[PDB]
Amino acid sequence: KEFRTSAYHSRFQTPFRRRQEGKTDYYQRKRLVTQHKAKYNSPKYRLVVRFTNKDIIAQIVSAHITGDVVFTAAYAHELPRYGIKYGLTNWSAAYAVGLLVARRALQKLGLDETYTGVEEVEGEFELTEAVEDGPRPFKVFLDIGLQRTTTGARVFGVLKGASDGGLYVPHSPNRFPGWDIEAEELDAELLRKYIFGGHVAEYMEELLDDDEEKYKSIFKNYIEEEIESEDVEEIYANAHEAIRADPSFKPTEKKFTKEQYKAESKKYRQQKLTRAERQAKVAKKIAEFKAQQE
Amino acid sequence: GKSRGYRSGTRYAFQRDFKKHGAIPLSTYLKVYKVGDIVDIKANGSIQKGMPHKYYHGKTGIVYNVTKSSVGVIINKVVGNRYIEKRVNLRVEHVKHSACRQEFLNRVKSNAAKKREAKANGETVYLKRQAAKPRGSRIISTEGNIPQTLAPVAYETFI
Amino acid sequence: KSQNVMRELRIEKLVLNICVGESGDRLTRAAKVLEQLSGQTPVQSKARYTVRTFGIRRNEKIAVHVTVRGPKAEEILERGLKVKEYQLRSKNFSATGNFGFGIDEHIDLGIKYDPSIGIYGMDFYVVMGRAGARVTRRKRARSTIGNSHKTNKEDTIQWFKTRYDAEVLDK
Amino acid sequence: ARRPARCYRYCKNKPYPKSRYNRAVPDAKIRIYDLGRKKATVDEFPLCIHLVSNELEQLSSEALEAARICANKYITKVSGRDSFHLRVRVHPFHVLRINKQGMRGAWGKPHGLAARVSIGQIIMSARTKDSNKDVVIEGLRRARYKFPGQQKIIISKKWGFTPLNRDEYIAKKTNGEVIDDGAYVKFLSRKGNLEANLQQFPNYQYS
Amino acid sequence: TSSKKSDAAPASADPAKAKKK
RNA sequence: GGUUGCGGCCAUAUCUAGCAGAAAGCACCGUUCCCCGUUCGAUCAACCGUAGUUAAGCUGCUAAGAGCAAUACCGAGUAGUGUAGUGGGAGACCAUACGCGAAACUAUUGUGCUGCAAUCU
RNA sequence: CCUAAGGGGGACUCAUGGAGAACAGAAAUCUCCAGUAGAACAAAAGGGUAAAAGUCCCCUUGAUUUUGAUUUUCAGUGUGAA
RNA sequence: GAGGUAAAGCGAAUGAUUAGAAGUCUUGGGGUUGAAAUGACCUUAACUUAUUCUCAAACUUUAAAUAUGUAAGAAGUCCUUGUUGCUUAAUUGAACGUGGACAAUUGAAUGAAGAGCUUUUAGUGGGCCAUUUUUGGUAAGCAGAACUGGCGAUGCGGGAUGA
Ligand SMILES: [Mg+2]
Ligand SMILES: [Mg+2]
Ligand SMILES: [Mg+2]
Ligand SMILES: [Mg+2]
Ligand SMILES: [Mg+2]
Ligand SMILES: [Mg+2]
Ligand SMILES: [Mg+2]
Ligand SMILES: [Mg+2]
Ligand SMILES: [Mg+2]
Ligand SMILES: [Mg+2]
Ligand SMILES: [Mg+2]
Ligand SMILES: [Mg+2]
Ligand SMILES: [Mg+2]
Ligand SMILES: [Mg+2]
Ligand SMILES: [Mg+2]
Ligand SMILES: [Mg+2]
Ligand SMILES: [Mg+2]
Ligand SMILES: [Mg+2]
Ligand SMILES: [Mg+2]
Ligand SMILES: [Mg+2]
Ligand SMILES: [Mg+2]
Ligand SMILES: [Mg+2]
Ligand SMILES: [Mg+2]
Ligand SMILES: [Mg+2]
Ligand SMILES: [Mg+2]
Ligand SMILES: [Mg+2]
Ligand SMILES: [Mg+2]
Ligand SMILES: [Mg+2]
Ligand SMILES: [Mg+2]
Ligand SMILES: [Mg+2]
Ligand SMILES: [Mg+2]
Ligand SMILES: [Mg+2]
Ligand SMILES: [Mg+2]
Ligand SMILES: [Mg+2]
Ligand SMILES: [Mg+2]
Ligand SMILES: [Mg+2]
Ligand SMILES: [Mg+2]
Ligand SMILES: [Mg+2]
Ligand SMILES: [Mg+2]
Ligand SMILES: [Mg+2]
Ligand SMILES: [Mg+2]
Ligand SMILES: [Mg+2]
Ligand SMILES: [Mg+2]
Ligand SMILES: [Mg+2]
Ligand SMILES: [Mg+2]
Repeated sequence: KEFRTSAYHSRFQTPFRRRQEGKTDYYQRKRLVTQHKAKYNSPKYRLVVRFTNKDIIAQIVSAHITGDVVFTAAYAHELPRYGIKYGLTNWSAAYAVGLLVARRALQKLGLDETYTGVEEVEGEFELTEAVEDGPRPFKVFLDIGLQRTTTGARVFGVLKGASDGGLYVPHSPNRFPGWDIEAEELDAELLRKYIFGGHVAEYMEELLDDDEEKYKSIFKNYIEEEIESEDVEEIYANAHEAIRADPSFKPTEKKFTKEQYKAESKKYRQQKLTRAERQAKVAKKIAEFKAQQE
Repeated sequence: GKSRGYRSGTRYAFQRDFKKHGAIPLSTYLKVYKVGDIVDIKANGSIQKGMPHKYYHGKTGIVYNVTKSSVGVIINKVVGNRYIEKRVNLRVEHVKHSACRQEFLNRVKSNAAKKREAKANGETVYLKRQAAKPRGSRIISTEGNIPQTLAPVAYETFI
Repeated sequence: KSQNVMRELRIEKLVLNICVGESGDRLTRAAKVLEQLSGQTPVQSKARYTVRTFGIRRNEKIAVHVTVRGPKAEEILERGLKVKEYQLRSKNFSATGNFGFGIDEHIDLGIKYDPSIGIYGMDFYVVMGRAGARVTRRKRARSTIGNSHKTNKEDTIQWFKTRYDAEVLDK
Repeated sequence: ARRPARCYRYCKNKPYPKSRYNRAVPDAKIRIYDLGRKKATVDEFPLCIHLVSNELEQLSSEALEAARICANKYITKVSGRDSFHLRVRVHPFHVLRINKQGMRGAWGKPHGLAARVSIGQIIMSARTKDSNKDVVIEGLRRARYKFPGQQKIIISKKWGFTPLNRDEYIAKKTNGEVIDDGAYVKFLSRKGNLEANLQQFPNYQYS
Repeated sequence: TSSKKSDAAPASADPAKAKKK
């Protein structure tokens, strides 16, 4: 039997537009977003963490019926301003993006002097504690989307950065890199190693004395900047400081105006044929079919 | 053997709409219900907790209590020769704001607007609603519309 | 352009199946043969249901299979094509561009023979695919492959004839 | 054995068909609904004559079989087995029940089958040639005696078993909008794949 | 060890339909 | 206007087959020391952005396309139905009066719109 | 009837069809594609359910404690259940 | 707002069901052309495709009429800022409020021998009939339900006569 009948198409119920795209887990989305009905219009704030092939996107979002509204957003491509120009998808780049978004959100809110965070990153597990006789810390819930929960995943780098930046984000340390599952304690030394790019630096050192050709191809950008492993840590250590000095968002200066961009894109992309045009097409195809009348 | 269970006779009432089964669109969970809101009740068959009884499917009431995932609604039910106040705990999946408020709440504003502007012009305006009245006189032009005479048609079989 | 670099055919995976009809020592020895050939721990398949004629029952460990990818898959594939003397049939290629054959003795592949192990026949299947099959296998944003990029019987047959200098019969 | 037909004439009960709820149901006496030269083409038999019910009524399967046999016998005897195509247009899907202590536990058992027909519903249709009109009419008029109630013999305005009038059929035929399908025809559609539509109707004069 | 799949849901001995001539 | 992240309504958004896609983005793509998961680094994890590609994803256009959506001197004021009679008819049923009123069918049009943030020839 | 067939989390997708692989055949196991649920969810049926409520994996005991309000049956009493 | 009954539908799902037509490499068989070839053929039967006749209390995309829930203000709408141990990242909200504004067309029709409230007690707890809807039954001055109106409990004019 032919399966794909017209009745099959008639009775098919298409899923949600963004579920058929495979982008939103609506089970997890419902559990995250729904707010206690007795807290009425007070919103729950989400830390959306998304990884592209080249970029890390971290946004603080509250949801409404007309659509989500962004509070602040920090991207990984903002990092070159702070001194990290290469490896924009490290675990440490994730940490830097989390710290940046935390500082930027707190600047927007006004909680800068209060809730500085963990200023001396030693890799210990810590949660942003509320200040007595003061406003509660900005509460944010982690939204990892479709990305799998694994101990060592890069999303928890943004987690730790946001936690160290002063935001209150509830979490546990059994998914951080450096968690010993057999002896249920966190090796904070290894976590601190991962926070400041220690694994990448150790890879640089191990590859340079073993495969110099591969070290030359994999770590090109590092070679022309004459940046070795021993000053890798400094690249993050300064950047952290810079992130805390001026976490404000500076938009990129646009080489063209909005109208010029719109006109340029509007020049391409085909536009739909008029009804008369396709009627003429049908008439021509009918006439040109008369040549296989046999 | 007689059968009278809680969800007896709800085969079609509690069905999801055709081509609308599955996940709940999230506007249901983002709406905010306050005590005094008027809400329609429609049981969603896919959420069985906090589900209304089949009597309240299709009834409209007042929210009196708001909880984590549910609202308390006051319904007046006929029991013999009087009404009994019923207090039903319903999850917000079975509830939607009633559209009867928005019609009456707009007429209050419109009446208020009409009252102020006639007052601005130093004149009067009448705000009471009226039923549809019989139509007035009118003149039918026949230029291009001279009456065409019709007759009843003869009987035919078309099978 | 049909002559694009990313349209290059190449092996996705090779799956090795030994369906010994019983459970116990013989299936274990077939698994030993598979672990010898591939260097990877194979996985045993249980019968989905019971058939008395075949002497199998539901959840009885019947078959064993293993998946190999990369250079080792290529080495095993040509080692098995030598036993087939590089001659498959047209009937052997599926419409989705995958192909398979079955050897009858596992010592023809080129491994040491042990009287304790004995000889087991073996089933070979190669799964073909171009670059970009990750679209159909990734978690997020899963989609389908375009028609020109799809693998079919003809493209796989021509690629097999070119890359192995073998003959594809049709008896 | 069989009760008199007067016991089951009227649609007093809801429809009671064979189903998973009544299973020990006998078969209807009528099994064949198409007779005569049923492989004849549409163009061979232009004239259609109906036997129409003027009653909201039940006709037993036994009565349907008897009328079918009578009409077929007469028309093949008078005009030949290849001069007509007879079709019974009502199928008996309603199960009658019989009861026979007393009225306790009186739900009956299946007893027979009947077709529930409405007013104006066609019972029998006969497609034939024009010259065989007077024969076919008399074939149906005899069959009327096997049925209860009032039935009318009505000459159709349409060509054979088609839904088109005898003039619209000629128009759609000379316009290449009709093709044969064995005993029936297929009509051209101005919707869907243009190439498949054109392939199926080569003689279509487009305007 | 290795095996643990059967993402199906089977009945009893269910030699499936098939089983005919 | 294009693109991405997060969305609202949840097919005018889906399905099939073709064709096209500037910039950026996205994607495929390269690698396995490290966190991590597998029979299989295929999925998941990590690293590089370095060697390559728009072939595919994605986007747009095409189709007397299927489906879907909308409209109606379409069908049809039909079927049905509230109310009435000391209406017709042996009956089955039917007509009429004051009201309400479909579905199929047919024809035509259309094939996502849009919110927050970021980015771009 | 069930220490899971309860609870939480995670991964996967079921019935079925097509095309292929030694013995292997209508039915053993493997692979790709298709697959709106046509399966499965203890049980009778209905409803409900697809990144799940189904299959599989990991951890568990919320199948716990104190007593009120409420829904159904209703006399707006009880019991059961929620 | 809710509904899923009438009608309608089956070249829409499910289930039932009549007929041809064209196709395919498990064609299911009979006779071939066969030496076998299964390699074709004549045939019948299956399926597939586009069609066709007829159906459903325990089928259904659609979907009435009657009937049904809520609303049509002063206990309303709007403005400002007080209380709390609840809530928010908050100076956010929630609820209840102080103070201020909106005057008789104070926010549809129609009616209202006015509205509201309490206590106490009788009889009763065999029912039946008519229209319409309707179940069992061949049916019954039979048995059983739904809404209303009646008889019982009711005389009076008519139906000769009659709950
Ligand atoms: Mg999840
Ligand atoms: Mg019952
Ligand atoms: Mg419903
Ligand atoms: Mg429960
Ligand atoms: Mg009856
Ligand atoms: Mg009985
Ligand atoms: Mg008669
Ligand atoms: Mg580009
Ligand atoms: Mg890889
Ligand atoms: Mg990955
Ligand atoms: Mg492209
Ligand atoms: Mg169309
Ligand atoms: Mg009379
Ligand atoms: Mg009327
Ligand atoms: Mg319909
Ligand atoms: Mg569980
Ligand atoms: Mg889960
Ligand atoms: Mg698939
Ligand atoms: Mg039981
Ligand atoms: Mg369960
Ligand atoms: Mg207990
Ligand atoms: Mg218990
Ligand atoms: Mg009670
Ligand atoms: Mg109780
Ligand atoms: Mg309605
Ligand atoms: Mg019902
Ligand atoms: Mg009906
Ligand atoms: Mg059917
Ligand atoms: Mg009908
Ligand atoms: Mg409609
Ligand atoms: Mg209050
Ligand atoms: Mg009075
Ligand atoms: Mg008393
Ligand atoms: Mg008493
Ligand atoms: Mg008493
Ligand atoms: Mg008594
Ligand atoms: Mg009666
Ligand atoms: Mg009675
Ligand atoms: Mg009696
Ligand atoms: Mg009624
Ligand atoms: Mg009366
Ligand atoms: Mg009285
Ligand atoms: Mg009286
Ligand atoms: Mg008298
Ligand atoms: Mg008399």
